[PDB]
Amino acid sequence: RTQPTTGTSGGYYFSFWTDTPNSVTYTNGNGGQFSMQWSGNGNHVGGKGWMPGTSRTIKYSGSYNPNGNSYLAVYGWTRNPLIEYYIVENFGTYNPSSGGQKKGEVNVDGSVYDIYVSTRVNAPSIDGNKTFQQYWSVRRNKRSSGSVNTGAHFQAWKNVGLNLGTHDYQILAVEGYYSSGSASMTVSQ
Ligand SMILES: CO[C@@H]1OC[C@@H](O)[C@H](O)[C@H]1O
Repeated sequence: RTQPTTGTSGGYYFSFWTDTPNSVTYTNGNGGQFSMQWSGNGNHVGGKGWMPGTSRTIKYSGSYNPNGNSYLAVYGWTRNPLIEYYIVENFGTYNPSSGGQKKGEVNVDGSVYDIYVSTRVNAPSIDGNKTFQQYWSVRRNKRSSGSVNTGAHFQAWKNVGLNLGTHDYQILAVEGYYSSGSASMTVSQ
């Protein structure tokens, strides 16, 4: 019953979703810039990227400041099979991959990522209420700027048996869940 405000801005595809519009302010800037700012109640996920996504190298920079449940990550979806994937570059409080079965590890882009897999039952997705899997690559050394070899993560996932379907959208997402925080992030290739 909540569908995301999608579109184009600065030569990039953008997606911004929230169940509490008054708790969060999402703003598109020139180029690949976007700024999100939130506090209090609500679930907010916003960002800029590509549609569809692929095995590309995603450069990004800017400031990211969390206070509670929040993450800065390369975030996207695939179909057949339906899969939500994360390349968590940064996060606050709470490790978003908590409760995720660890499938392995991978060393890429100046750090080591832990690989997890979890399952969401009867949860909101790009195809509405469905049961789907989530792939996780969590960066041990958090950062707010750098580059992400998504293809490398996809390969490392494919090794441990976490295969993907045909890609939907692929954005640099800032997320906040019943917390406060703010980020000004510019994306690039
Ligand atoms: C948090 O998951 C959200 O759930 C609904 C989908 O429409 C959005 O794309 C996705 O971000």
